[PDB]
Amino acid sequence: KTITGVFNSFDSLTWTRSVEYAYKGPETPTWNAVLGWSLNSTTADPGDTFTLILPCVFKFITTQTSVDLTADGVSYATCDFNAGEEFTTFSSLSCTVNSVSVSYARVSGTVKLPITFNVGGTGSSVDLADSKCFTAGKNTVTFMDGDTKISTTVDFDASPVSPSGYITSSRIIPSLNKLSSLFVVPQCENGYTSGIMGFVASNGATIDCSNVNIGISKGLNDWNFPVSSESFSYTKTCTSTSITVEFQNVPAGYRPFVDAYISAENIDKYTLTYANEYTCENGNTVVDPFTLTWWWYKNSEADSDGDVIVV
Repeated sequence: KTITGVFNSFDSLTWTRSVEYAYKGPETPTWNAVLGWSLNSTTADPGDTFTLILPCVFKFITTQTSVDLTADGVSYATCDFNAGEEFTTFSSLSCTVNSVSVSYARVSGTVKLPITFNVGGTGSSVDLADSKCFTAGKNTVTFMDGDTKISTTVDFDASPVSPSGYITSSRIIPSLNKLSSLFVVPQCENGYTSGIMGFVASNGATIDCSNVNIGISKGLNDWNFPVSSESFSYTKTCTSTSITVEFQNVPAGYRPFVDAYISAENIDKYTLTYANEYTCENGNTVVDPFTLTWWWYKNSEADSDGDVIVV
């Protein structure tokens, strides 16, 4: 049978720092959620299942496929990780009650989940929905088990990057062994006449043309991600090494963006070179190409403004 209301509290949510990541954003590894659970042998039996919903959670920061609900060295349940990624706006746990050697009436305990939140990243339906999940500053993070809501408060730092310039982001999709990479054109307050956006992949990355998004967004959120995506006048070419989008008139208040899945040949680094051309209404063409090297980890030296770490 499927039972509900095993997870009964959200105890704490804290960020853990590492060599690579400095600013404490929702997508920044790693957030650790401590949750309270309780099981009653009269209402739950070995093999019964139960699920925890994690809205606005992109993935689990672990290579383990499961985590156990343990108390005093006894494993009372096993919960499989089900990352939302680009499939669903929420992540989940699919848990199963375990047979134990020590009979209990009621037992309670906690579990730690390593997670990163989703506040955008591409023009996909999932990322656009999740771009409205949180705002900079204080938020309430709510998980659900059946109809039971469990929640705690947290403070998310806004991105330190100015939204008015170009925006780049890359994020690993573990189940796919691909990454998504985004490029947002610099802001022209009153609209655009023309431009060229996109990136050329080199140094151990190819572009997956079957998973791309091209749209214009009505502004960006607190972490510089697109919040909407509408069609507009553009022509594009996508090859295994280059995605290039040439666009024409874009209305005021909109930001053109393009993202694609990337296949990396290793988990060391890949390089993207961005064309970055734009002409604001009434203005002159700006041509400002730049190159970034995206790293999966932190390399010994740190390292130029051109070296950035994926999330």
